[PDB]
Amino acid sequence: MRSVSYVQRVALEFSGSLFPHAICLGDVDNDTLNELVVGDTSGKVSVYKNDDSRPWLTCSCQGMLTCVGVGDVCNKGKNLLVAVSAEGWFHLFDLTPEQRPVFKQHIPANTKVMLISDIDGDGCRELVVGYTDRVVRAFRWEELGQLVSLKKWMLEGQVDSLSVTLGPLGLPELMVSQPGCAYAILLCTWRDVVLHQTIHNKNVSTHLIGNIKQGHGTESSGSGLFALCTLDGTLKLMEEMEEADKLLWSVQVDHQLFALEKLDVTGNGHEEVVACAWDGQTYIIDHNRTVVRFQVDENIRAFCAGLYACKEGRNSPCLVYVTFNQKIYVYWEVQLERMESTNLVKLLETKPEYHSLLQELGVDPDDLPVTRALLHQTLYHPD
Amino acid sequence: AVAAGPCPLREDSFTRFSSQSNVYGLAGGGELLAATLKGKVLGFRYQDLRQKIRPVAKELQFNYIPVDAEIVSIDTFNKSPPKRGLVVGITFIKDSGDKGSPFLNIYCDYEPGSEYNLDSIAQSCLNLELQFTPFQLCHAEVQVGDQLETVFLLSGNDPAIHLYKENEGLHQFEEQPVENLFPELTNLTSSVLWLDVHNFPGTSRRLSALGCQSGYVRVAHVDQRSREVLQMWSVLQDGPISRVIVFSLSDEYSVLVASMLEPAVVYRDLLNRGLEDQLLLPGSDQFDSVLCSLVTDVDLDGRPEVLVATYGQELLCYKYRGPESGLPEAQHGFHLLWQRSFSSPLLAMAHVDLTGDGLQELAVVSLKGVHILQHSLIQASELVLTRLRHQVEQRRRRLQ
Amino acid sequence: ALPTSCRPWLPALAWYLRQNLLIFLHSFEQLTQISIVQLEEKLRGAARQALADAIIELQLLPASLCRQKRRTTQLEEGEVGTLHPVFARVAQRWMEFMVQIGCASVSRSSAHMVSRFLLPSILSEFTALVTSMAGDTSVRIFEQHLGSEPEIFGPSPRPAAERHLLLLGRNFLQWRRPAMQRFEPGAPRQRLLLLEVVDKKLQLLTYNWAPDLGAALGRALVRLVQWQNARAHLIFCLLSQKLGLFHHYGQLDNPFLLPTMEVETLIRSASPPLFPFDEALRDIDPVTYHGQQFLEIKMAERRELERQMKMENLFVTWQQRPISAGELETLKQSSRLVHYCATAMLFDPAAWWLKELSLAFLQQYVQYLQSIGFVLVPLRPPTYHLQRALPGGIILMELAFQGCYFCVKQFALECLSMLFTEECDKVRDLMHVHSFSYDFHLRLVHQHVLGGYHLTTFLRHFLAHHPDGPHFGRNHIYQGYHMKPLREYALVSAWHSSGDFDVSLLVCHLQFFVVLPRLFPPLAAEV
Repeated sequence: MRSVSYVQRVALEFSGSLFPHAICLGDVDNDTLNELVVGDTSGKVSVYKNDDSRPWLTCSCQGMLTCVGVGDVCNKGKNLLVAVSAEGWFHLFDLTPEQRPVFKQHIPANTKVMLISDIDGDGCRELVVGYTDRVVRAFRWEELGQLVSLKKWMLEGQVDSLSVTLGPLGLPELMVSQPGCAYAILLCTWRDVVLHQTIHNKNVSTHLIGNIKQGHGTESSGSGLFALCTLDGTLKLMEEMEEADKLLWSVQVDHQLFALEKLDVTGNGHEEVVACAWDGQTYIIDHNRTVVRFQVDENIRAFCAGLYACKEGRNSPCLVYVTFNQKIYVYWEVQLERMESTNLVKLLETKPEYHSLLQELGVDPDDLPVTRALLHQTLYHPD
Repeated sequence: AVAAGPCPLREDSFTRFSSQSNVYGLAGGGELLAATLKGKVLGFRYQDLRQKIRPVAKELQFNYIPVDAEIVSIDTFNKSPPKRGLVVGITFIKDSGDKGSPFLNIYCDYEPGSEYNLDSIAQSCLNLELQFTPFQLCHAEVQVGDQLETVFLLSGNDPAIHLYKENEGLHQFEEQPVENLFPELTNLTSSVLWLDVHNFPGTSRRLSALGCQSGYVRVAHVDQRSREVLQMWSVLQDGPISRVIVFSLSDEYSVLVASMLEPAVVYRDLLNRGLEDQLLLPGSDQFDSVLCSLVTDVDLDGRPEVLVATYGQELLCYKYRGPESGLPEAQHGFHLLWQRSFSSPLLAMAHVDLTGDGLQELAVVSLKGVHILQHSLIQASELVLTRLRHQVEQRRRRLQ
Repeated sequence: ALPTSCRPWLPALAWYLRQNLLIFLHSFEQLTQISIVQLEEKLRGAARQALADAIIELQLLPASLCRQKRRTTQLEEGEVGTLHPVFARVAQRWMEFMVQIGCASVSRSSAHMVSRFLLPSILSEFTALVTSMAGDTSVRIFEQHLGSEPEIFGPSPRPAAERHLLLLGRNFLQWRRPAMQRFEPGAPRQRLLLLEVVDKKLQLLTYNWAPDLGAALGRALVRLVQWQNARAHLIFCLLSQKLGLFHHYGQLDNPFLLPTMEVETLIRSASPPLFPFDEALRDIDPVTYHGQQFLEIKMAERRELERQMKMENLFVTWQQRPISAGELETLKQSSRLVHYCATAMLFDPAAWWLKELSLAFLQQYVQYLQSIGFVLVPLRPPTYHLQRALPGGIILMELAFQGCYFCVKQFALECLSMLFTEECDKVRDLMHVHSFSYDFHLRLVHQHVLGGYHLTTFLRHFLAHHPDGPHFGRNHIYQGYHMKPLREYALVSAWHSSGDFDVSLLVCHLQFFVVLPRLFPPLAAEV
């Protein structure tokens, strides 16, 4: 409903092409401080740390990275860097105290996306990949170690993103975007692919995110909310609940949305949905349909929102844009005191002791001019 | 050169402009007016919705400006309390020929009940040719007979100031000689970039200051009823005078001079020492040129501070460490309180209760648009609380 | 009549006369108290000037400007100490007094400096100028100590202050010795440079300089201040329009103040050189700091406009039907990757000679792409690229080989928004790389049937890799004495059944295989 103009930002030089899925942020050196991982098609992955313009480090794969990620895929309690190319290769990196990987294994080609999570509930983290031809494949790590294939699913509509959220039974799920503002639920890496629809062109590209926080300290185990975005410019937030989904809110914009992330800018535990368009019009919506629009006056190749360690060694919420002039912009003061717009008269009304503190003063807070005169006297004429 | 704390200002809204504005673009109204160079005028305000507020920026169309005319300056004021009315003045240039024709339009709806209606005022123009390039439309209030009269003042390309007084009988604004009412405003060499006329409340004296493109700054203590120059002082600085403001640090008057190539300075003890006690604000020339400036209370302490807006996108605030907390070796000084940053060069500001709470918002017009800044609501909410509880406790202790 | 004060100056005045006499005649006041009617007046002025010149030389300026040797140099060189009382008040007003009395050993000048930024930006230039015409002088800036009343000169803080200065230069090296100098011992023939500065008012007092060279120095100073004032067009149309005042202080409102004013040279090195400016910063020392950003602003748009026309000329050229490699790189950088597809190259054993098959595979797909309306992009004269220009934008394709896979990438560049996306996505549905690979493999399999590859192993590999079979292909394969051998041994044959579908049978040890893009009952009937 209101716009802002964030100011402080870090510009990082970055030359090369990339897919909207080859950028992420996470801890690779295992120090509770997030770095930025960017994977380009020329055969190089760059990790950015702190706020230096140059990359912190480079990783040399063999060809055409298509997805990158970080997580505990080897189930050793540590964090590792995973990179998948186009011909179905798979590279592992241990960046904890050039840069050839530590593990190589071939998988089916035509890779498009990535996800690392415990999908079943066995306590071991599995890897899920989506392909250009409506095929999804699950894997697991097994000590020898090696990647062992698992259930594999066929779909009809194009797959764009995979996510894991809590199901109605309190168990992890696996959801995949399906064109036409639809999505498919996969079933267990022990009829086979359930489909749901949420009217526009049936070939409209669609992206999905899931596992949205709802409180503080619930990050250990909790989900239930997921968001959908379409290229024609519609966004939706829904809740799994029990039988079918509940539509929490829907918004129609007039831009070409191509990304979907979650952040925490207010800092009150809840996570806000962050969307970006091709022309740079960023939307930030809380769970109460309080939109805040930012507009970087550029054209966007890729978008990424999350925690990042920029200055003074401390993780802060950040927005990340990739531009056509070989520049990555990191906006990091993006914390907001609030989402809506308000004033002192309304904010001071919420607190309860105000009406006692002013009734003891004889002034009945029924006349706004008297209240504002008293407040101006209190603030600007203390004596 | 180090901030003594955090900036308590949080951005509320931001309305983007298609084209840029100028330092005379900003004007009063609790509404705000911002005119673009290409004839675009926007009226900023806020609206209430239950337990929330919403910024509103609506476009206004003014009558007699052709589609090729370029707006140069705008000002506004209200008629003196004996009468009623809102007066707006726009000076533009009709680009007919290599050098355009300057024009002055004065909008004032004389019809009763619509003096303050800006929609009706938008088409009530009184076009007037100029024969000079206007620079700044200012307004002043003088004492004639026994009643106050608010008049216009306009710098011109000719090094002179032109007074435009209303004619009571025939309801029209006509030029009149300046030396009749403002004897200190004659015999100038450069064009007055900024002019300030400070009154002394309950006193027929006044303090006039002006700075021109040459750097020449002139201050005159002038009596009104006798229309004589009680005293006059002048200095010759380096750069064009972006701003001069007359303010009291607590007699005991002082001036603030904000140039474009020098740190902003404050001359103290005007009526007793003239222009010799020069306290310069430390490290205020490190952020390009000081375009705007403002003198108001930003810390809610009852004592003023100096706000300086620069072209390097900076919003410095300076605080006065007076001898009331005496440190004679350092007492009575200005130190950098805090500092903010922006995305575009800042061209103007106001200090106005846009929202309607009693707290003063700081509207900042920059190259790309208008930012509205509020005080940190959490910070202010508890400060009012503690001050109110202190007052209640001290009144219970006293009144018993 | 001569004063008795100069009793021992008899030789000295004999060297300042035969010196100041030879100007017209060819070959305070107390101490200096054929047209014959004016000849005496002419001859008296020469002696008076001689006495004055000797006074300065022998009684005013032999003084010092300001472990024992260390203080005997910093005092001599004026680096450490304080300026002598001579160069405080008497020297200036006496050298200037050498004007009313006719004397060709003293010059003068002036300047304006419409503002006083440029004093630092004039002093360095004057130092370089003096050193160029004469490296003998050494510039020392003896500013008056703030608040001090008189001679206090300690070798712009507090603005609106009429800063004093006594920029001085002297032949320090040629002490114990008083074509460069105009005069010589006819006596302390030493020269001196004094440049008094009073607020915004310059004043030169070059003394004993060469006449032509000294006048040149004064004129160069005049021109230098002229050029510095001309470098008030920051004041004119950078500072003024920084407030948004483009119409108020225009250009030309000085020899360097002409309608043809080279802005670039005067927002550069502060000197006289030996898009409209009036809206430059519209809707986008302090001289080289204020115009320097203007230069960057004016270059960042020239480069952008250089790129913008390159973006459009190719669009219009290709929309009707050997672009440089850098042009291709820029085109790819300005465009977004949208889709891609890759497929296996099974004939290579390693992915279980071959290059020629890959090139053959490369060509037959190129011909397919052209048949749906794609134009080959020729490589410029110092990996295949195809284009299809549309009103919505440009769609580009790339073909290349990495390892053992064939990859196709589809770029897009916008220029009714969905009128390009739908065009972009529709091409993706027509790539048909899988079906093309299917058909190419089956066709190449029929190039040994008709005449050391283990065809049985390759057939098993192909059957395992694509058990289903793409729906857009046309060829078909089925598993289960007019024969022909195959070096194990395999039997092959070929009958051209047209129930039209060329078919063949291959059998090896008894396993047999039958070998039979578009936008089977014959596969099984052949028994």
